[PDB]
Amino acid sequence: SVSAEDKAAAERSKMIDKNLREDGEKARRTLRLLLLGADNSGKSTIVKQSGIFETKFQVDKVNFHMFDVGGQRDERRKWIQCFNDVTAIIFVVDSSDYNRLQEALNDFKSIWNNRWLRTISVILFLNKQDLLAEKVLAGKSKIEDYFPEFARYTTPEDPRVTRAKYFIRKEFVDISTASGDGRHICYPHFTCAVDTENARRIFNDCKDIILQMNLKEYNLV
Amino acid sequence: TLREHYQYVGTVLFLVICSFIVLENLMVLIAIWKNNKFHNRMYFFIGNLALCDLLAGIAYKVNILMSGKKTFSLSPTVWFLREGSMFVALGASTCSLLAIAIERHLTMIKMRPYDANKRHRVFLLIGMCWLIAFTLGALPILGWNCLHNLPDCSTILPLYSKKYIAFCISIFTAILVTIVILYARIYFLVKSSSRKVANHNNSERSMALLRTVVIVVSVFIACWSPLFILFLIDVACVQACPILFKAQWFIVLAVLNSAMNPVIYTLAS
Amino acid sequence: QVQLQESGGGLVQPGGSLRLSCAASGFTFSNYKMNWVRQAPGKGLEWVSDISQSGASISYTGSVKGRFTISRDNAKNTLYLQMNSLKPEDTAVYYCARCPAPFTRDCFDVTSTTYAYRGQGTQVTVSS
Amino acid sequence: LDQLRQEAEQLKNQIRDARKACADATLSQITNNIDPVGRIQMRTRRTLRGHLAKIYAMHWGTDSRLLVSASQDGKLIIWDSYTTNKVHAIPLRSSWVMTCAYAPSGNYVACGGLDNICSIYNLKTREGNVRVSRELAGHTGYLSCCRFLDDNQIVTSSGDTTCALWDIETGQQTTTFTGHTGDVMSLSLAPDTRLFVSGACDASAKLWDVREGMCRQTFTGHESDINAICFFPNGNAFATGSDDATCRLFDLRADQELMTYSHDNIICGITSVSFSKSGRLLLAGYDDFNCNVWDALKADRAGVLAGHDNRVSCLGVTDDGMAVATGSWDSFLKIWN
Amino acid sequence: DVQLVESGGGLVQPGGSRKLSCSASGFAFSSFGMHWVRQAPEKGLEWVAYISSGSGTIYYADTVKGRFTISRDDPKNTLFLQMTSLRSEDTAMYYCVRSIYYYGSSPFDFWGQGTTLTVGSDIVMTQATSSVPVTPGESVSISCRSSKSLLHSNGNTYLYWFLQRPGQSPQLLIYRMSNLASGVPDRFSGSGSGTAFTLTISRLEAEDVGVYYCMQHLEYPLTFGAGTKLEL
Amino acid sequence: TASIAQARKLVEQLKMEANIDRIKVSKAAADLMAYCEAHAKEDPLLTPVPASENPFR
Ligand SMILES: CCCCCCCCCCC/C=C\[C@H](O)[C@H](N)COP(=O)(O)O
Repeated sequence: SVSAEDKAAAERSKMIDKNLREDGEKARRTLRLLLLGADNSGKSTIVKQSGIFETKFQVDKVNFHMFDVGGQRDERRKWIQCFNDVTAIIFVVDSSDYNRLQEALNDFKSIWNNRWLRTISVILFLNKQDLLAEKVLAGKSKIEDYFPEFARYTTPEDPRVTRAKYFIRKEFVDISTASGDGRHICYPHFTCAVDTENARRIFNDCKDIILQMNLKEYNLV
Repeated sequence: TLREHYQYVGTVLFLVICSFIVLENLMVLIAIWKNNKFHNRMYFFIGNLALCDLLAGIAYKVNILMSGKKTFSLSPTVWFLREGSMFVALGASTCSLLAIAIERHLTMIKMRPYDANKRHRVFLLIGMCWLIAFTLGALPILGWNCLHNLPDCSTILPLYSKKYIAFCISIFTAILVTIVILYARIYFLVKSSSRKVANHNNSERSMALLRTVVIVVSVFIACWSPLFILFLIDVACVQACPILFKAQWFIVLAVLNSAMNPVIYTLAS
Repeated sequence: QVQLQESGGGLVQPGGSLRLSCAASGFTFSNYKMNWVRQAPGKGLEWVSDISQSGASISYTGSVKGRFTISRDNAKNTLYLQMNSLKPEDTAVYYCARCPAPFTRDCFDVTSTTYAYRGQGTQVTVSS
Repeated sequence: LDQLRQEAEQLKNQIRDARKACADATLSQITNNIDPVGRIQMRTRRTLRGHLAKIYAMHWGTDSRLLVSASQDGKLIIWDSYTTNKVHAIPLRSSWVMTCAYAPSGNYVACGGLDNICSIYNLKTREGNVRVSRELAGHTGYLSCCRFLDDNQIVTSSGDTTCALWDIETGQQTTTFTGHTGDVMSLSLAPDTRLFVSGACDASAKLWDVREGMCRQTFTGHESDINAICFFPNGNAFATGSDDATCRLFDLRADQELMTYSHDNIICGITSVSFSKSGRLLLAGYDDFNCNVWDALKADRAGVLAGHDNRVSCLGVTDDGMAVATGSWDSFLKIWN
Repeated sequence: DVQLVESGGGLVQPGGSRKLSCSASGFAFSSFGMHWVRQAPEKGLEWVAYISSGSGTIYYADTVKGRFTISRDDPKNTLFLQMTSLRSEDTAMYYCVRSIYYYGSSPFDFWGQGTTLTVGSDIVMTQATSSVPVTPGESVSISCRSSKSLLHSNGNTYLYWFLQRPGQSPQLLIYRMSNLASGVPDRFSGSGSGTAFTLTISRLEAEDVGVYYCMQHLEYPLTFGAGTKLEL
Repeated sequence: TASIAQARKLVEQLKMEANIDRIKVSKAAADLMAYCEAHAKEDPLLTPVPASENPFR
């Protein structure tokens, strides 16, 4: 048999398990999203209203929690393995600064082909869209100087603005669609600087990702 | 009463298919060795379906073997045990299918990952799927004897009350329409969800693959309809109806569904 | 013992070809991707070339496409980069870099302020 | 400035020549008459579940029963290896953790985290509930491994290029050691408790001295990162795992390399390494789901553990030598024997 | 500062009823499964009730079952004992005792002050009740003998020692064997075989005079000892 | 300026390290083999103990 103290210990263990499970049941209501972006590109303005900055918001009775990592070192091939179970990796770039833009694509490629974080679908954003029109209308600088493939590109507001926007979008789309197949995708979403509908877009994209995950997991498709 | 009831109404291959179904369901029934517990929500329903299929195979095996010249020497009470038990058996086969269907539709509608346990309702559903079949098969053992009058009893199975066939076909029609409706709106929901998000690969996989796997509705209905249309035509037809007598073959096809229902739900993994 | 050396730099007139050679030691050279990066005066590190393991899947950056040739030789472990035409803006130090982990296509930290597997670098000057 | 580098290269060449001259014969060839051990088969004696997240660190303690495990769920759990019962489930201030440690006195527990703050929790208290005792801060980098010297000292390693020795009561950094020119991903304390080795992402393992405060010896190799190190029961050798398939055994008295373990069909990486009580098992985890067991004296792999479904984070051999605990990125933690 | 304050005293006519309360303040009340202890005048301790954490299990004494009831309330941090159909023999003083059960823990830690009330198959736990003369500066030993061997298969032996001063509530000295509760000096020791036990006191002081009680915990109906007195 | 100091520190560390005495590899190998053989009769994993002394099961 088992002595009285052992039985009391087993009862305490059962109570601890019950309380732990009940507490962990609330870990599914909140959806976790990581944020990544460039220093010049806006990172705390897309969603209105060492360290780890955290943002909490609520859309249609769904609670979103967003993590932004800052104060660490440049080398980020070791502490990014923790963010393996996040729902999405919001990616914010700048579409009005050509000189640094070639760097941003690299930050999109290394994330896409990484052995971990493979089954996480990013949600692309393109800030400073209003400055792009101003820079295109002015003829002081042209995107052909840095990108030699733009001179022959044709279309698949003014038409020049549309062509530049679609070229910038396709540059990331090609990298997104070349490597990964059937596990994750991208979403350009062509945001603006002072747009107030970003939360709805994030909610819809998270719904689509969750639906795709359920369909794949239940084996329906 | 047996003599007048039979008067009024007027081999290797089947054993092979029964052996096929029983071994096929036994080979996958356990699944204990493989660690399928993270996805156990679907797997325990599958196990339930496998148990129902195994019971159906055993019931058919005893029913076909005992029937024949041996039927007359058998006491009337034991005879019901062959007409009743298999009615439970196949009763646990079709209905449990819907237990799967309504399981999928509920998951694909609310915004939450599959990791949510939802433990209380699933056991209720898996218990009711057995209970409804058990009570449906236990209805005719007491009453509905048809022994009072020679009419109202059919040749599809002797001395059986024809009126019970109406309730059986009503239940089957309800199950069929429910599963057809539940497996139809998942496709519409997937189409509508991809509209706003604008998936560039929606037509490649989200549109072509889904319709391929919603063919289980067709593969189920095209093979379960003949038995019930035969039941309806036997109720409709009256002493000498040539198509009424030849009914031993089509019911075979019914149990043949037991050979195909599990694989289409398991081979995709 | 992961030291990487470079050679072939110096000063050259604007419009002349020039070759740079990176030599590796201490590891199996036929398992890792390789990259060439550059640092201009008063500028950050800019990734400028790439080469995969076998020799195929050669990538490039837009500003030097069609004028730089990158090759790898495995018999004697060597990485070659040849420049045909030069402009005054191409006055920078060049670093030879290796991907962190073998048997992968990530190259996650090729460019960084401080790094372990990266050569000392050589400087090329055009038009003073 | 070139003269300084020329002098450094000359010193490096002199050190290499001295090491080559000191080398006589590799251990992998002298031990040819030793009969190898037979196939080693181990079954999962116990399984502990109910964590709902990925296990990151685990520690046994001076006793062979209790066991502390940490995870990303935000709960640090103390188990019992003989009856699979829980003792404490301590919550955490920060969800992200990377390490845990159990004090030799059996009274304190240490956590880590992606933040810079190392938390020290009390266990024995008058009220009966575990409450945070200390929070050592000011490190500027994520921690990787915490180890206890005694009840009043602790040694920590972080993401930046430093290893610190703290003081619980005062709270300040008593000593700091700088080097490795990169991340530091491992720690282990010698049984003498006077010296300890540290492994970096620079492909370097250094032998730090606690009493003085300066490095004494450095060892290089592995062609890639290092994320697991462990000692030898003698105290004059230690084993190191790497990002590639190789695991190496380094001698301490002579700064050489004794043996390397790797198979031609292994392309994965090593996560944790720990010896046995007699020092002839060198159990090692792997990036893939398995976990191999090597014969330390002769590099002939012997036996395999079934392993979990995701990965093997931490692997620990008890101080009594009769149990092996393996965590995983799925919540289940397995005790083999 | 652990505080346990109890109330509900007075006098009861036979056949009446009453309710006693024990209020706790200082620790976490939701994790401690508390007991009750009853001491008749000039008699040894008795075990009268029990309540566990979460109200999972409730035990009683065979001489009391069917007349009492015990209930704890965490939100108010209060333990209630309602007593109905009293008898002339249930006049005694009541102690409110806490206990926490896990590996390496220690039950029967803090004892309440105590409220007065005036109106088969167990283990013997017998010991010599004769007074043992003492003199400061010498070592003494107190014996305890059981009927059933207390060495369980787990290797533990469940036998506790309690000290009571002439005018203070009892406190726990040695839990199990060779284990000393925190706060007591190192002079006290305990040793013995499976069936015989002995508590040894070395370098005796002036404040150690009192009564010593043996206790067992194997079978859940607990029986305290007669108590050995140290005087002079 | 900082690079010069870093190089000075590296040179000093190398000079200090170069003076450490060493012993033959064969002696270290023999010592490791002798230690591993001496305590080879007390490892529970190397020699499977029966179910009598096994605490887990
Ligand atoms: C709502 C779902 C209901 C599903 C029920 C399935 C129907 C099963 C048909 C019962 C077979 C009737 C008679 C036998 O065939 C008998 N062995 C005489 O055979 P005979 O020797 O005369 O050929």
